Amino acid sequence: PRNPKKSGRAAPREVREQFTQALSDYLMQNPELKSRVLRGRSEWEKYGAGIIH
Amino acid sequence: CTSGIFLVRTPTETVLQEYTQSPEIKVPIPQKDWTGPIGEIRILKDTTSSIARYLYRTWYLAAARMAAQPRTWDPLFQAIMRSQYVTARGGSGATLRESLYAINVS
Amino acid sequence: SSEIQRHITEFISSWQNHPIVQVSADVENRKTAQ
Amino acid sequence: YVRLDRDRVPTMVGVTRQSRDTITQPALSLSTTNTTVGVPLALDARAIT
Amino acid sequence: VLLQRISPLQIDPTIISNTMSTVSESTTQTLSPASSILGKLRPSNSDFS
Amino acid sequence: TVTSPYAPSVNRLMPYRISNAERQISQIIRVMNIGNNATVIQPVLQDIS
Amino acid sequence: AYIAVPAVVDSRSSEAIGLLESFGVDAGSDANDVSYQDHDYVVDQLQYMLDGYEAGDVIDALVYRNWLHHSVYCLLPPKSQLLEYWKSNPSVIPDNVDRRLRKRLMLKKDLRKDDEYNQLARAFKISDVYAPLISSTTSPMTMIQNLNQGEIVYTTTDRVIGARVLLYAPRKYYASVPHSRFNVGTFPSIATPKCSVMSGVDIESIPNEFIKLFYQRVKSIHANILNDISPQIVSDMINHVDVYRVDVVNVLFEVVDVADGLRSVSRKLIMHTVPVCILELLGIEIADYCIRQEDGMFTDWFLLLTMLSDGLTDRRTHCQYLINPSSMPPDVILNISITGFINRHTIDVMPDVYDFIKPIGAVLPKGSFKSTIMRVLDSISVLGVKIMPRAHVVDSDEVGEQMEPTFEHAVMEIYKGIAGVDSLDDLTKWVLNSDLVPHDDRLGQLFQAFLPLAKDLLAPMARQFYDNSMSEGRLLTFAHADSELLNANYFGHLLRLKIPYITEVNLMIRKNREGGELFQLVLSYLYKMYATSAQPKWFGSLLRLLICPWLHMEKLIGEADPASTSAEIGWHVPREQLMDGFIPYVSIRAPRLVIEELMEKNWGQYHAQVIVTDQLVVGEPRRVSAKAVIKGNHLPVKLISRFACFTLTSKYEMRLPCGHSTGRGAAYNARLAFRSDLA
Repeated sequence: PRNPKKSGRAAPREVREQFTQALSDYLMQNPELKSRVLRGRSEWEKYGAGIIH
Repeated sequence: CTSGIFLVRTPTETVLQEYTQSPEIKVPIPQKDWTGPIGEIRILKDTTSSIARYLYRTWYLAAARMAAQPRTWDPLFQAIMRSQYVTARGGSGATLRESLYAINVS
Repeated sequence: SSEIQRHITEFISSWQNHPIVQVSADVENRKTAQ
Repeated sequence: YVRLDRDRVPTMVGVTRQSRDTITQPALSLSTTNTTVGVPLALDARAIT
Repeated sequence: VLLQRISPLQIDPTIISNTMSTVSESTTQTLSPASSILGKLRPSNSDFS
Repeated sequence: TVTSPYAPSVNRLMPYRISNAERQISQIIRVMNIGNNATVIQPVLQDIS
Repeated sequence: AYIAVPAVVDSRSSEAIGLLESFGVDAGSDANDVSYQDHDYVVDQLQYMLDGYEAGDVIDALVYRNWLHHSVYCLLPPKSQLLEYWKSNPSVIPDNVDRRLRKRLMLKKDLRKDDEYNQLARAFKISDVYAPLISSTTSPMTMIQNLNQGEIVYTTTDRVIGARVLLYAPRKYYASVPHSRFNVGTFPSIATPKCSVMSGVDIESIPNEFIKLFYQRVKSIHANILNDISPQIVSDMINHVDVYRVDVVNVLFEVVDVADGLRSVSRKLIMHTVPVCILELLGIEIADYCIRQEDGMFTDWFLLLTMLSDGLTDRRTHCQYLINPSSMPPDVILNISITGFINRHTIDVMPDVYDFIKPIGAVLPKGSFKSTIMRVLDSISVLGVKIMPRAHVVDSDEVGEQMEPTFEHAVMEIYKGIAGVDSLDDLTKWVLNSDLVPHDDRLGQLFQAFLPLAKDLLAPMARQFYDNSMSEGRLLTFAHADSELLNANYFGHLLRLKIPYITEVNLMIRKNREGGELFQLVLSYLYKMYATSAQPKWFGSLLRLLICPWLHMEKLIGEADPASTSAEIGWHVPREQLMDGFIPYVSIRAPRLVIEELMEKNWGQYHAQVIVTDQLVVGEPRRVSAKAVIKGNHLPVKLISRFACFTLTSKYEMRLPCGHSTGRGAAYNARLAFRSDLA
């Protein structure tokens, strides 16, 4: 490639965690999406635990 | 054999020449063809003599058939349409911020 | 001018002659909500 | 719900809200002062099957 | 014009537009019969010359 | 299961019971409203869904 | 007991404001038994919960609440962080939890990979341990039921309504009241036999719009089983002053023709939300009144009332009325008789569109009473302020009068384009027949010619006139149609407006206007046809803001010290650059404790290029005119808080009371600066 790959400048952990969390909160806003994804995670850890990390 | 130059002029000239144009509406919708207000909106009377009734019918039927589809009522479609416009390009976040500030919200 | 005041009175009468109950829009969302 | 004979297949359902003439009885004016009601609604054979 | 000024009959198109809608929707592929005839008879605000 | 008291009371008033002709007339009026549009009837089926 | 009111009730502030004298209750005494309730968070929860659920479900659930039964939620972290909290600080464990799970959590092992504990956690669910557990999919009716029966409720989500939410674990494991026999608060219920709702306030006048939705939905389903009680019944049962919140009622009156001693009622009307302070000032009560008092022109306290309110509708047919401005029959209102007052409540006089400090454009139809309302409005000056001087307002004809052929003269020559007219009177005869309501086809043929005059001359002239006016201060400008202010790119607030009269009759009453009265009227029709249909919205909506806040502040600062209660905030230029003087731009008036708070605000992050001139003004104080153009951002209203009464218009000018000599003018790059005395 011929473009400068922008590396992470190592932002602080607190503010970066807060930023990513608020962004996720914006994405999955209603209880139904969250319930779907949480049920998926539960079913994965019941069955799909091991084939993917 | 025609020149292929990128024409250039000052931004304050583009904004003052283009954005001053206004429509030239020679046969407006009569004032007696609008019902009373419903919030911020008035409705075309069904007995209008204008040509806007076919426009109204087309958009009305389109809206009804769009909203009737059960796909537009799951959280996935809602979320896709939400995230459609959340890009890495500018959106004038300043004036948003300083307009939210004017009502004492952080 | 008396002709002009006749015009004025005729317009005020015609303005008073408005309808009271008139459904002229389309009522289908109202039917569904009903 | 008629199963497979034509003779019991419903071909219209109508309602009346006024009479027709000098006649007065609903059982007489109903056959010619009705309005048909009803409308189809599509489905998906794939989804159902 | 003389007949129009003498006649008691006033033609308001709030009867056609009231007994049936211009956005009635069956068979969502195309226009329904009601919508079709209303679009073919825009009721009026004009001269019946 | 639902429960109801069994003891002397204080003479309530709740006017809810009605006859059959009234239900039938209301049903006829609802049908003659809903007739031939399918947009008045789509949401009912969606709610039952 | 419990009583519900159409307003956001709070235990902190609603006692200070009262709200009961607000709605019209005579609770004023050593009552101290009408204890309010906290419904702020409940309204917020309702708003947040309508986001995911459905309005019918949420409202029909929240209606069955027993607000006199204390209770509370407390949400649990999810199962993983929950187990992490079980482990660390383990002496909080409920005994329901499995014996094996407790015996394995009591161990100090790393728990990196315990082959059996993973299974024991997989088969573990939160619902069995904590008995009342609402849901992630509660379908909320059981929420309100469980709040009704019990003291504490256990949720795994945040979308809950009815009580406050308390935390279970510390903040690490999460992401980012006595009774008084007369409890009150919003959100009526039907839980008990003693829940009542206070009637007397219409549903369409409720301003919160969530309380409004709740009341509409509950009152359309539970009409026959609710307990209505009026303000008088509530009174018999019981027995930082915010500006821009005014009490409004509407007056019930009817028209009477008292000729030769024979009364005859003729018509009944409702004035629709005149503010209470003006009725107190004018001394209006139940009696007869004459609304002309001389030469067929309104007595102008009646004009003030009609211009301070929404419009009057007939009570027989529930439709708008538009009382007659003339003095010619069929209909003439010469004697009225007020008979009573109905629904009372507060409203926010500050329109939501007004957030920044900028000019105001008020569109009105042609035949309105702009001249008389200016004549009546320029006189008011409450605390030596002169709230609306005559020089701060721009007449509607000014932009058209400043042309060599003026605009109306340009359109008078429009009869040449018609197929044949030959004269202005023949034009007025060809257009509308022997009354108004002209022929629509002929009016269209005339409008197709009138339009190019308005798009090619009036718009280019106005695009410069409004800029020149904006340079020299904030001004209140009028127009005849919003298209004039839209085509000519007008900056500021665009307030459409409307008057409760028949404006078309004034165009025949007034005499000395250019062209015949018929021509003025046809011109008004053309402007009305150039109008881009949108809600005009009741002219009083602006006059109420103009007048009402000053009258209230006059009670607070009626007798205080003018030096201590005053301020002024303009554009500052240093003592140098004379080759200190500030242009005012605003004049605040407020109590001393708020002037102290405004003294410390920034006021300096706002810049503009001031251009001082050397011209003299005929006015008494020796002052030189100037100009100013704000750069970057406009002054938001939040700085001038809801507790001060500022002015909405101002001219740009500087006074020179030192070494009188006007030199050469200049531009200086001013900066905003607060300017009050010692105080």
